[PDB]
Amino acid sequence: PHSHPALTPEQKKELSDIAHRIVAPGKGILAADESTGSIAKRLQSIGTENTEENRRFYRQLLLTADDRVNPCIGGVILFHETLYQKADDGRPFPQVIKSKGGVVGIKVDKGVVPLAGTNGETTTQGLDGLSERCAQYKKDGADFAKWRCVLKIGEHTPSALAIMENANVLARYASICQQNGIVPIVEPEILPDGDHDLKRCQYVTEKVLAAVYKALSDHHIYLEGTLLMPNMVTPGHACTQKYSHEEIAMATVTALRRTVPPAVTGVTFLSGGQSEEEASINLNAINKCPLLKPWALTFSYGRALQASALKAWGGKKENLKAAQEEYVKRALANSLACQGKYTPSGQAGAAASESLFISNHAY
Amino acid sequence: PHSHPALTPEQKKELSDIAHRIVAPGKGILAADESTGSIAKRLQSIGTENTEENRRFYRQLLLTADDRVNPCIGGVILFHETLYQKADDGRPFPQVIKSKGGVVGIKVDKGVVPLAGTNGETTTQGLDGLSERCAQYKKDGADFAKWRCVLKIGEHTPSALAIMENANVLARYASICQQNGIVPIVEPEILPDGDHDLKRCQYVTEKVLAAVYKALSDHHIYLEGTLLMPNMVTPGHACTQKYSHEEIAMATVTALRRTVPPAVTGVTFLSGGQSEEEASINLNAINKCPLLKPWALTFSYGRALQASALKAWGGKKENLKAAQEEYVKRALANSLACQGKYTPSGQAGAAASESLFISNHAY
Amino acid sequence: PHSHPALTPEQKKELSDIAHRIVAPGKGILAADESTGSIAKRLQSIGTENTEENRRFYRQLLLTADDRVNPCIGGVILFHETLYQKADDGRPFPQVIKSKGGVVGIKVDKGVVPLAGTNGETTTQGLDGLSERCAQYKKDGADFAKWRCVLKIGEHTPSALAIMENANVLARYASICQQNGIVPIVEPEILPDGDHDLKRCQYVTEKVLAAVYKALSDHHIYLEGTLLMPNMVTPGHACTQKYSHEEIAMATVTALRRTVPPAVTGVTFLSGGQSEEEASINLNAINKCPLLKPWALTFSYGRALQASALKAWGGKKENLKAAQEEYVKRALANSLACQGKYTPSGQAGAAASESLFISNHAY
Amino acid sequence: PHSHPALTPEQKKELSDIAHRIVAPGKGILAADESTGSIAKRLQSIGTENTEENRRFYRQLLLTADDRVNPCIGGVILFHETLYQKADDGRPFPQVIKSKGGVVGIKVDKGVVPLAGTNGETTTQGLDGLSERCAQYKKDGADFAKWRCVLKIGEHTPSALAIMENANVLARYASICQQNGIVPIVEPEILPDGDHDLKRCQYVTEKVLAAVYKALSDHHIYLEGTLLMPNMVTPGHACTQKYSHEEIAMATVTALRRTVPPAVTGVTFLSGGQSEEEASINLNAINKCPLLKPWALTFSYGRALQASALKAWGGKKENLKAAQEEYVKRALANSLACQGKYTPSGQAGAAASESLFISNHAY
Repeated sequence: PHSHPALTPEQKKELSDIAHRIVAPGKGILAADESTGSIAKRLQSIGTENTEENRRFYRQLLLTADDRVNPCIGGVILFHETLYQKADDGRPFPQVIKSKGGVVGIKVDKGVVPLAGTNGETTTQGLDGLSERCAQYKKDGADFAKWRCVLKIGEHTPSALAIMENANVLARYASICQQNGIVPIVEPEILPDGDHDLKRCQYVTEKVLAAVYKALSDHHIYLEGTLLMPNMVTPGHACTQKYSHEEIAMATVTALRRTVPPAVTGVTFLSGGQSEEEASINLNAINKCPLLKPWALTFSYGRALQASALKAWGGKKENLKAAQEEYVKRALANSLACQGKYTPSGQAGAAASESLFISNHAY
Repeated sequence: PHSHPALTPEQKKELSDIAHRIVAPGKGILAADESTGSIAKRLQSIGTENTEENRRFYRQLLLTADDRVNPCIGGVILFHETLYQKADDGRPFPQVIKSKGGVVGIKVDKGVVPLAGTNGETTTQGLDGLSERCAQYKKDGADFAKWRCVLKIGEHTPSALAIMENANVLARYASICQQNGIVPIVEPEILPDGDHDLKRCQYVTEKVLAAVYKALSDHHIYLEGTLLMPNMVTPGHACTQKYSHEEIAMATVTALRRTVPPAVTGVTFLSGGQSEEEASINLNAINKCPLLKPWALTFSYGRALQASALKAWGGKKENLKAAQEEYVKRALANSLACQGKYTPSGQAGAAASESLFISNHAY
Repeated sequence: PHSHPALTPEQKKELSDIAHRIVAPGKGILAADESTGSIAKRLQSIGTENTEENRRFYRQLLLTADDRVNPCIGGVILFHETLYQKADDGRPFPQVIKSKGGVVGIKVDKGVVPLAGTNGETTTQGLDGLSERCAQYKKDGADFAKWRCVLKIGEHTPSALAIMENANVLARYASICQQNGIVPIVEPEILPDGDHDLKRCQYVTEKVLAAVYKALSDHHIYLEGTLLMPNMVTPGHACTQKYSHEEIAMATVTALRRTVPPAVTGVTFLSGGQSEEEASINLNAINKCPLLKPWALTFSYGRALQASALKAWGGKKENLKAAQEEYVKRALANSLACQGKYTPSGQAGAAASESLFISNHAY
Repeated sequence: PHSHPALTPEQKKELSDIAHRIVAPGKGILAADESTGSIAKRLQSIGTENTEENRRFYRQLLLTADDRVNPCIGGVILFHETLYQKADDGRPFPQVIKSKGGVVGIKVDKGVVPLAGTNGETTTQGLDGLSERCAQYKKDGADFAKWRCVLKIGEHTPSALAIMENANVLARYASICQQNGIVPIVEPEILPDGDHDLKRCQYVTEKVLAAVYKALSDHHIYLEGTLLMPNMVTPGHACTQKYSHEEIAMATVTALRRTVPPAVTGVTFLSGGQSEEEASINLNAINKCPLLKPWALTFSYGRALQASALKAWGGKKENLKAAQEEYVKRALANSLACQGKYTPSGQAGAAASESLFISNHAY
């Protein structure tokens, strides 16, 4: 085939630099791009009514954590509303994040849509006018974006259709981002829903990723200016087989080594419905795996970095300092974790708390 | 692989019925879906200021044009603006069309966007919210839609990526439409620009169509509930070679016979920068080809059906009866053409166009 | 892309002529190309011992049937061995065949082989050295070839790998055949084994045949100069639900008209384990189905045209006449069948030999 | 997808072993797979009789070299002939190779063949009976095999077909090799022929490889049990611009990082028609490239290890001492190069490269 410089060296320079800053040694990502709706249940959980102000404040709470979080957070995925919201001190959220050493992020997908003829599978939308938006968001403070595609494992899923479609949508999305100076975090989120073993998930993960990487190659994407955001190869949420953090870690590292080429600046795993602690133990075990990992393996957590903070906050602004603490210890815990220097109080922190399924009540 | 009913028999029926109604023996499609910009330039030529009114009036002139066009026009491709405009008699445009026998359609795509890393190649956007749009358009009288894709022929074009991205994006649109009871008109538009000969165009057309259909198959698209709207295989507008009308017909039909499956209800050719007569005679010649054509080959002309009526209405309302008549004529001419019974034979005679390329001045 | 002619007008021409000769109105194909191991099975099934003479004679049994058979046999598929054998009169077998008005055929594949990582799926070999073998064959009076790919239905079959793999080998074999002046018969054989319903067999067929033509397109195969040899869309052999010939017919033609383009000269069906009568009644019904079929829908029968010939022969060289008459009857029956004018001398009447399963059914 | 185990843990482990030890620290591969044809030309260049004994001797010359070479060579690719040839002591070469710590290889493809409808493109055969050959070869000591696929660079080549075709064939042989305990070496040989520049050769390389790893993936190939034998990214042999060895290295490393996943044991580069010294120098700088290389980067040279050694043989059975030193010289030189420990030597001399040209010597 014939080359056609999609990006000039000048453009390629910036993309790679921005990519690195986010995943620099120890650094991670706080995914707080919860849409006004997905955050509604979060706010309701503690009794706080989903109001413009309540939202702004909670976003600020995490964002105003004292300087201890600085060496912990490399980037923060923001939501459109949040991006234009300001902190009490007059300074707008992106500027706040700026001063704290982190790269600002923004979500660009418009949600999921069903695929006719499939077993309830989906694809994601958000391309129409994405270039126009990227151009604006960039000028308004963001440098990296996030687009989420979902895939279900099951009896007949994922199908070749779901795989090939999403891979292609992510490529389109990626192509647009890089044209507007924005590092695209690609998110092939294979949901851990079902009673599938570790291998089954590993198989699917190796497959979905192998498709994604061929898609980006077709659409001429600058790999060193991207970041993968996959789910860890963990057993299906209803599996009756006991697995150790070393196994999920090994299976996750193998799958990535088999599909993600070394030119990918870094893999930012997300919490597969995992608890704050577990997420950290696993991330740590991943970084301790003897297998040569050519890329930065860090985090991009929403709940794992918020759960206790949102809880402590509990609407009571008096709790502000307490809530910010639960967040910072989590940030520190994970920053250590993404280096294999995290000690979960003696090598086994979160142990299996009454495994409802494996036990005997799942027979 | 395993089945998953994208469309129930009830839905399958409605789709094929609306499709055959449009391409009924003799009937054709009127394309009056010019964007406010495309119609603007058109109105400039006759000396008419581009306002919502003059557009509404122009669209009206064609719509309420005698009852003689009734057996000629099976459907009209409308524009968003026009779908909500009323005729002087306080009657909605989609209502005049239905009463006069035609099926109302609409343009849905939101235009073309550049694909990075290609030589000026493109793709088409419009998938965001297509379902919500098709559900409303459905409730408003429309029953079919149009999505145009552009594919330029050149040194290294069309490329694997442009052919694949466009093929796939068309297939997505068809899925959504059909889900909402709309019959999709697949439009893989290969531009007749360049000095490329006839055969080159016949090569790329087979290649484009072959891709397009595999994409429809993959997405579980009900072929019987669709229509193709390709250009006639013709030499580029800079070819210095003289081609007979019998040749255009043969290249076109051979290409379609080789790619389009029999189940495709009908092929509605577009004008392709051709004059009103030339379009009529080429459509006719195509229908007279000795080869077996398992689908209705008809017209879907915009310019080749409005050129004479348009210039015959330089804003002056008095030119009503006169202007509307040129339309009736072209409608009747093409109705004979889409049956192979159009008396105007030969090639030109006392008809011709800029022979500058097919002459010494192009050497 | 650049139009690179794979064949000249001369070569295109020859293949088209040959293909049309085989599928001419009323004419079908006698598949008499069993391997020494396949024919050996059939011999002991009637108490005959496998031998070159017994094979030669038996092949001669069919090949010399009275002249009422001439108008029925458009082509005969031979095995490598028989292509080189002579008749009792001294005339080489290809000569006798050519004297009755048929085109000579030769199987050119070297059997199926396993695809690793699949669920007992296969692919086919025989590609190595094709050009040289085909050339020899073409010279030795063989104008067309056959290549069998065996696909199969199960809860996870046929898988993408199997589908695109078998499809790609077909396009390769075809490419080589036409390059040497031999019209290739694409045999995408979906096994009738299993208890899948008609809906399942039809859904599969559409996906398979879709992949096959996209592939044939990629490899630059001249469709007009190729014949398809698919299985009739019927339910699985273990399927406990009985279907009417109209349904089998409907599903057969529907799937076909949805995937096979009109440019394909013919579709020579194979009777997957059907009795002599069934094969005829179904082929007859398929030819009476109201839907528009732009290609010849004939037969390419093996046991449907040999069950009684073998049975009546019984080894006795004296029973030859009864045996030839049996063959002639089925041929004449199918010559009509492929014209939808067959004499239903069935209604549950055709030699009851064996049914299904494996328990106590050696060979 | 659906996980159907292609290899057992035992097989996977064994393949990983065989592979890891071929590219072990400081080790490389000797290409002694010269078909009777290729080797014949090399012999004529020095004026020799192309006799089985001469071919046997010339190779015994390289195989029974002094132990200094033992640490440099991890494997030797042999032609079918040599695998069954014995050294003077009455011991087959496969054993003489195993004794010195090296692993014996074997060429299994039957050569290239043209692809109808392309611009001089080809594909490779050798799949028929490959499992049988692999099984036997595994019995004769051969632990790894080799399959060559040639890709050409031109105005419109390679084409999608060429890429997809070869990538799919390499993946076929890989699945079979691994199916018989043989570590396959996928050799995607992109020809150095042409005038294309460095950037162009790199673009193409990434594209080809990406397709090759997608194919391998679809085919369930166990990557860890395979090697990669590509050419170094270099400008066409007729290119006017001269590039620094750093540039060869840079484009080579960047290209491979972009398309070869970490899981691939190693890359064994080809001489590509370079001088013995240039091959060493280039390979040296490829290993000294500041970018992270998660895979062994060694050699798999033929003439770059045999050129001077062959010239220092002539045709008399005593120059053995001379010929051997040259082989050992080159093998030691490259052993250092594949670690970044190669002191770039000088020239100022005639050296020993290729055959005769317009340049005379006396007569």
